[PDB]
Amino acid sequence: VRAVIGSTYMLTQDEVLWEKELPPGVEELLNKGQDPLADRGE
Amino acid sequence: LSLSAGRPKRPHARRALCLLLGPDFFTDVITIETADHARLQLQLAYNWH
Ligand SMILES: NC(=O)c1ccc[n+]([C@@H]2O[C@H](COP(=O)([O-])OP(=O)(O)OC[C@H]3O[C@@H](n4cnc5c(N)ncnc54)[C@H](O)[C@@H]3O)[C@@H](O)[C@H]2O)c1
Repeated sequence: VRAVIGSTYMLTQDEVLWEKELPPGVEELLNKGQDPLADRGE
Repeated sequence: LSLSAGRPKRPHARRALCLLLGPDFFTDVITIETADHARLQLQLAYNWH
């Protein structure tokens, strides 16, 4: 598994999509808290 | 910018987007106490730029 970033990509032969799961509570930090200089109050 | 506002100047009371850097003023209410233990409150005004 790797990360392909940048230009548009078609998956070749023998390539599939991988799912990156995260430890619990980290997703809550990613979606809710956008700008910690902005909404750092709470 | 998350700024402070209000009459006793609470924090997180005025979110803004641009920074005004002109000769404005803001006013605060300060409760102090003297060497005779006289509790008394003030109203001040702060010319800044
Ligand atoms: N030269 C002057 O005397 C002068 C000039 C302009 C405005 N004023 C006015 O005097 C009033 C004083 O009232 P107050 O301070 O008790 O009310 P307040 O305590 O609610 O005001 C908060 C202060 O934050 C400042 N401020 C708000 N948004 C800002 C931003 N995006 N960038 C930079 N600064 C920002 C304002 O100038 C204001 O003085 C202000 O409301 C202001 O409009 C005075």
